[PDB]
Amino acid sequence: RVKIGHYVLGDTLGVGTFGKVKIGEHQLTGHKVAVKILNRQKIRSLDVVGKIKREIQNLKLFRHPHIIKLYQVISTPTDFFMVMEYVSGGELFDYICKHGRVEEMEARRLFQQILSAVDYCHRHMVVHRDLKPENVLLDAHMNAKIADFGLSNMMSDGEFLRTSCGSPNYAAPEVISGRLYAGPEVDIWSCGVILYALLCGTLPFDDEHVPTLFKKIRGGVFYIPEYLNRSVATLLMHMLQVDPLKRATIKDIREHEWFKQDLPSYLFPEDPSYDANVIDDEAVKEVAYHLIIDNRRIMNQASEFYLASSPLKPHPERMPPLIADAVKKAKWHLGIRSQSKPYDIMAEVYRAMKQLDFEWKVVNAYHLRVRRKNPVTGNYVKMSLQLYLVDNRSYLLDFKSIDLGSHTMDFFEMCASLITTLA
Amino acid sequence: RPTVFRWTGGGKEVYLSGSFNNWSKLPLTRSHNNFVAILDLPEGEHQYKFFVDGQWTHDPSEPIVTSQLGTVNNIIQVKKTDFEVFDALMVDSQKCQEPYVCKPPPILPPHLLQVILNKDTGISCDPALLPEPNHVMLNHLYALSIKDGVMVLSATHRYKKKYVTTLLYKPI
Amino acid sequence: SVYTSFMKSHRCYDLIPTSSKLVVFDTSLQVKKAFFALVTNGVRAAPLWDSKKQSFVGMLTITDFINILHRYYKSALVQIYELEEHKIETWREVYPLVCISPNASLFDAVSSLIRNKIHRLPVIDPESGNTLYILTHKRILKFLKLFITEFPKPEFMSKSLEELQIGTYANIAMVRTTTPVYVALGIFVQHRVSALPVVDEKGRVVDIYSKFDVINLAAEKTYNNLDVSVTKALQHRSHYFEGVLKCYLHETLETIINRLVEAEVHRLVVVDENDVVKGIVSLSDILQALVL
Ligand SMILES: N#Cc1c(O)c2c(-c3ccc(-c4ccccc4O)cc3)csc2[nH]c1=O
Ligand SMILES: Nc1ncnc2c1ncn2[C@@H]1O[C@H](COP(=O)(O)O)[C@@H](O)[C@H]1O
Ligand SMILES: Nc1ncnc2c1ncn2[C@@H]1O[C@H](COP(=O)(O)O)[C@@H](O)[C@H]1O
Repeated sequence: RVKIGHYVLGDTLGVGTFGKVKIGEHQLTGHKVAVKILNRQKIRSLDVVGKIKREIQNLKLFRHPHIIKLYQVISTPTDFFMVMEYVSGGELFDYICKHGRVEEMEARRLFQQILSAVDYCHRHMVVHRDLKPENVLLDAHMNAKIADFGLSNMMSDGEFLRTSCGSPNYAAPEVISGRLYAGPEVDIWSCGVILYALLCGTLPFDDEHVPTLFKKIRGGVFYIPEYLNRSVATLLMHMLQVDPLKRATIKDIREHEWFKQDLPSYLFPEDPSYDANVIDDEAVKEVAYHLIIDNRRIMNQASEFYLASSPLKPHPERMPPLIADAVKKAKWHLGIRSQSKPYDIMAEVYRAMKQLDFEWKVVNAYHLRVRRKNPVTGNYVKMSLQLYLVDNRSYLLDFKSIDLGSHTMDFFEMCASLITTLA
Repeated sequence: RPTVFRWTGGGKEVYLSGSFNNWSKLPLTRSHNNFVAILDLPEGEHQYKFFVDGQWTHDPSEPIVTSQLGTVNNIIQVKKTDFEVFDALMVDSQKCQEPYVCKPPPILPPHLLQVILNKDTGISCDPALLPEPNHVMLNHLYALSIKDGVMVLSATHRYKKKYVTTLLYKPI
Repeated sequence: SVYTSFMKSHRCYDLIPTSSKLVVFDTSLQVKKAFFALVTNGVRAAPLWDSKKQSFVGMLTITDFINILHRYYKSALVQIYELEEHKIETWREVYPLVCISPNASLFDAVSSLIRNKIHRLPVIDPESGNTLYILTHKRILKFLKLFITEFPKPEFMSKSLEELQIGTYANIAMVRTTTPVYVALGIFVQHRVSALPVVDEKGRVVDIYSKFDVINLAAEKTYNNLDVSVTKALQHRSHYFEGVLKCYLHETLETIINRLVEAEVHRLVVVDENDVVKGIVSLSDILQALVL
């Protein structure tokens, strides 16, 4: 008879992307919990030992009404027990199957809660890359419950993601192509199809042949039924845009007319009922609570004092255009370019570091982590080099900074010395 | 201080005997293919062994020991650092420079092409103001075409919860 | 009263905009290029970085551009060799860094602005050594404006300007409508004032010539002919945006502060019953009165 900390284990609810989740009932009371079980032997061979640590440190700090809460994590000499919140409504995928489609009155509500949960994750630099109606759980009151992170990852400043994970469907065009992506724009794409599957009942990109399926996704062409109104139609085409730069963001969706209707004001950070119903980020820093919170809302609602606008009265300090020798404004470009062989470029930057005395380690055939010691301050100035591919017969060398004088200036002076001594 | 004894082999019924049971046989509960039993064991080394369908058998993967008489049983070492999550991950991460090179390509991500210094801000706000930069364009160097011997560099860094795009006019 | 205890609470960090642009010059940069760079980047002033000693040494502002012009200007027939040849490092020889931590109070900011008689203060993070933002008077007063309805209103805000005696009302530096720019630039150097109200023969203010209107000589590259009148230099904006701006001695302080933050200018011209001058209430005058 299996007991793990007052909880008795029962039937398996299912096996996730990592680990087996099974229901647990309190021995004395009957309180139901879901216990995800992680084998310690699986973890070391996958080298995900550091990735489980990250997911645990983040899931225990999460607190959203539409995300499965983690109550505690029990450690055993052979396995880890992640006891968490239990819901009885089952998968959303099974709810879309029970009914034909979902009424837009209810489909809107479920979509809002889900995107709320997504937003919360992106604000904590966590991107859940396995968003699907199989991972959206339901409770007794038909509320959304995002779960099964596993394929989730953190977002660092100036760092892209590489891993092509998720279902064949629901996956962004740049994921199935194995390209580099930012993070958030992928979760919006999986939410687009989730919105489609919620309303239509079927999938926008579906084919028995997997190569032909990827062809449809990259093509980004899907059938829009006529029982979908003009309003919600525009939103879907915006969320499922192929080019990630044209694709909608969470702020874009939140301003959409179909989304703003019947929207509860407790779901989003700058909504009227948020500053009084949700404990924010001033909890860790601290009449004192209300005073600090009030200070932020004043600074927040002054969007023209902290953030620039986009194309009234001209600002007094606005500069006139510099006259001829008006001149055409110069354009800024990324790093430096070349059209020679990739091997020639790396062979050229290698001899370039000899003349400047750079110490460096090789992480990849196109990723160098260089380092120079500042002769004046004594500090070490290091940066990141990465050769990319542009168009067809074009290349680009990228420069990235790594954390008595000034670090920003040190990064600039080190780049300039390398750029000058490089053809 | 729990401890998980799982039997992965086949069988209609599996027992567990060890020093804890005084080598008596403890009935294991069955799932689909797993025979498991969680006990409360102190810190140290404990000798255990399974009994499946009639024959004394041990788990091949688990470390063994010989009691100077041919008897071979499994050995589990219940450490004190097995009951703390991070202290167990530390022992699982600890158990898991300046080169000259040697040299024995990814497509450019379209996000780094959104130059922040090339977009207008509308003649309504302070000239020093800029739009909020993407988190992935941070720390990346942007430059201009050199004109009359002066090189101009720029990058967007982050301090606390703010963003400063610094430009450096530097003659060469 | 409660205004002083306010600025002792808020750090300088609360003034820094979420995203901003910070031009920086190397000391070895040719000074002429540095002045053009200020025009192209839309920035009013830039921190100076001495590459040799690896530390910020000061600021380059439009005042420096006025100093260079006034010091070396023979005529419109001969070019200004030094302005074309000098470097930032070399000019600083012919003519200490004042900064502040972002974690320092907003009260220390206003204090450091007055004690050092400067208009722009470089906010430098002591942790990373990097420069973050350039603090000004317009930035500070506009910040307090966001909280004049949060922090209770003291008694003096309802008082007239004549009662509070705020600003300068003696020996007001002015220029004529036909006053050459060089002569105007000389007034900027001698009396060290931010702006010079322009007056006609009748004695009324027709226009105002600030220090900001001088870089327009570097923008249009008309800096080699300083013999032209001050009106000719204000012709580029004479057709649009104006303007004028002024106040009275009977107007309340609150009405005046509201007038400054709205027009986003540094000063008002205190006129009489007509358009003739009577005094100048500056932003440095108001901030000084809400600290002492
Ligand atoms: N997949 C998987 C998996 C487990 O089931 C367990 C188990 C386990 C085995 C069986 C049971 C069980 C036993 C009787 C009835 C129901 C059960 O879920 C509970 C937990 C303990 S550690 C572990 N590690 C795993 O990777
Ligand atoms: N045109 C002017 N003539 C005389 N004094 C002035 C003038 N403009 C400003 N002031 C005074 O100079 C001091 C600093 O002002 P500002 O240079 O505008 O910060 C204050 O005492 C002002 O009242
Ligand atoms: N009282 C005023 N009336 C009209 N224009 C002004 C006034 N004060 C400043 N300006 C203008 O505001 C711009 C910035 O000057 P400053 O306020 O000195 O930074 C310049 O174009 C000035 O001519």
